Amino acid sequence: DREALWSKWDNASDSQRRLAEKWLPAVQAADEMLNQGISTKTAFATVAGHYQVSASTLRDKYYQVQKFAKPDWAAALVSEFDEDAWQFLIADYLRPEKPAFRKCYERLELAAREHGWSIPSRATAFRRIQQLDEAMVVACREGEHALMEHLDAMQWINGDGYLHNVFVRWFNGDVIRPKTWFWQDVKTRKILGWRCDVSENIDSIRLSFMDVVTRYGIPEDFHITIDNTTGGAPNRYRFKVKEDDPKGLFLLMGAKMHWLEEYVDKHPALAGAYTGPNPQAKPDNYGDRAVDAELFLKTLAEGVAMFNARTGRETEMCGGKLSFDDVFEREYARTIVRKPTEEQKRMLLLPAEAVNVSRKGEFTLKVGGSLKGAKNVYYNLALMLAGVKKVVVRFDPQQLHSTVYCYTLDGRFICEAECLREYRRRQKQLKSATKAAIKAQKQ
Amino acid sequence: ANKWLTGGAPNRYRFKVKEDDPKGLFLLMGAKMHWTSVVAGKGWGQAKPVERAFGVGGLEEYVDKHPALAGAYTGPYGDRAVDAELFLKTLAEGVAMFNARTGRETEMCGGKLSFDDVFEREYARTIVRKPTEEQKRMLLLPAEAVNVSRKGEFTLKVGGSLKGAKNVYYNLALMLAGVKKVVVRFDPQQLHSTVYCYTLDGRFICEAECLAAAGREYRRRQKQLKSATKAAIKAQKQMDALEVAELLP
DNA sequence: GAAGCGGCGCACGAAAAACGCGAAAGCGTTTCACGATAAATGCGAAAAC
Repeated sequence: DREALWSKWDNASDSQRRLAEKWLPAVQAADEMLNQGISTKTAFATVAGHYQVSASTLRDKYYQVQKFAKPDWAAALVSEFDEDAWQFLIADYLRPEKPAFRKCYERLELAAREHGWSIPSRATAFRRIQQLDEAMVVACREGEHALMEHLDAMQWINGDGYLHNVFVRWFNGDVIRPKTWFWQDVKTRKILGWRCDVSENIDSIRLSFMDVVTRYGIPEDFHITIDNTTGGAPNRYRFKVKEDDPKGLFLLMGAKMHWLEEYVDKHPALAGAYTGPNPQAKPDNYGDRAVDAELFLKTLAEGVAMFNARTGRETEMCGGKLSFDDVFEREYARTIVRKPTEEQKRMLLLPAEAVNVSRKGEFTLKVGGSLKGAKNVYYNLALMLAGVKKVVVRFDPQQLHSTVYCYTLDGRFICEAECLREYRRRQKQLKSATKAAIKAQKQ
Repeated sequence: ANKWLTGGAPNRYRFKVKEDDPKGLFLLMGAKMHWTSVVAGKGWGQAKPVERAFGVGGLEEYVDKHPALAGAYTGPYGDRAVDAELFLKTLAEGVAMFNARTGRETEMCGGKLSFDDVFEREYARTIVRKPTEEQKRMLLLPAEAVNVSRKGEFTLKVGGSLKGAKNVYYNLALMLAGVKKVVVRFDPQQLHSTVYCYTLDGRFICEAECLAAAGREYRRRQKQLKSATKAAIKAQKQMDALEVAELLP
């Protein structure tokens, strides 16, 4: 078997291979002289004469390589210690603690002393630690497991969210860190739409999508991706909105569902609000520094515009020359899209949590929050004329004073109905009664 | 053959190629090299044939003058130059046709057979040996040492005479043992698929592969996730249990 | 303002492949003997001219 021999040739150093290379023409030339029947003496004297080599060495090596085939002649020319201590050390390093090697080793020395174990050299120990596995380190921290056709413009869009590090004073006066959801065209990388709000919830996604399909339309083959590899909650309209299934609406749009920090967060105008990744940051300065919602949102819109308009984008489509806007304007004109009807757009208007319907076929929504306070009562004959107890109300905040649309709890449209700080005081009082009691318990 | 006896620029492939010495390699394969038209001590005649048509020149009829390349043929344009793939296909077919051509007037063919016929006949009457993997890999060109990341991947920036691309290669043996730098052996024609990694002192380590769609790729993704979680528990239990049982204090 | 852990480079020593000197055995071609047989030469006698 020439496998072990050739692996020995292979594993040899460059210097060793060079040595074999140097020794090969001398052995081969020698073979020629003997074939001619030249005296061994004259042949070796001649080779040792022309080539600087010991005649005896050449002779000996020739006989050694004689038994080997000629193509392989080159390849021819080329810790006992206590397992308990070793196990103890390995056991120690693999702990999530992951102590320093030299110190863990010293501890091991103490244990070895107590048990009388014969330990190997620190260098040997660590060497063997390297020899263990890439997987073992992960075994200690569970780390690696945490890592592990033609596309038209508008054909495939990706949705992503972003939590801002900038403090903004919102429309309701509260100072918060806004969260914005963005829709991006996968091919051209152009941002097609966005919506910003006080927290992460479906509304910003839904409405940014609405912005995207209203502005650019709905393609005939529509793919949407949100990599997850429901929001709702009370009551910005004083009535709760909403536990639903957005999923159905997306599938209905004819969409197949799949599962700037420099421009916004780092813009000069917000410098008092953005703190930066500062581990130590004084909280005493910031209540005054929080920027206005209008300024933040304007800076955001301009940041998006500048991100899209930025040339020198290194992508296939831009070829290091054009901007996302250029390639989007170019490719969008080569795709076939359809505009959404008024009805479709209205079906996307916001869902209110189920309200009770009386025997008379009327129900109530207590309007408030960002809208003018009022207790709206809606009515229709179809509500009293068939089976219903609870009903989901779909509405446009701007049209609450006139027409809403009632749906059954399972989603079937029934008919439309015509129209015939509050809880924050409790929230604040609760806050004070917390803080005072908390300080009193701390002391 | 003077110009053929000289290696081009070490960066003709963009990334640097290590300089070596071919004569030794030929001699090592068990080949006796000659630089003249005859073999001394043998009555075998000359290397080059007297009939031009029986030699390399005989291919000009099949290649350079083939109808598909006629527009780019200049004889012994920026719009006319033909594609590399078309030229090389025409070349391969020209070689195939040159070899398969019957009526060859040589002793062996006797005015009847083709070069292919007589070669198939005589080759079966000769004693040859197949080359082992080491021999075959040693003829590949050597690239200067490239860095290997913790993930066991390294990069080669393809360019020069080859189509530009930034090739990234990978293997598990690279992350699984001791290595920082590695020498890459390759065939320019096979850079897009398989290369062979050697240690800086010349030891072969392993070979590396160049790294509706999203879903099948997803299948292979998970399929490769589970085996990684599999070899995790395997390498665990052998060096674990009793050790972990002793650690308690 | 201070110190420790990690990583890398230099030296020692020892075992395993090695090198130069031989040397004998394997082995081929040659060796010498020794002896016996023929055959080539020695002598004489008898017949022949």
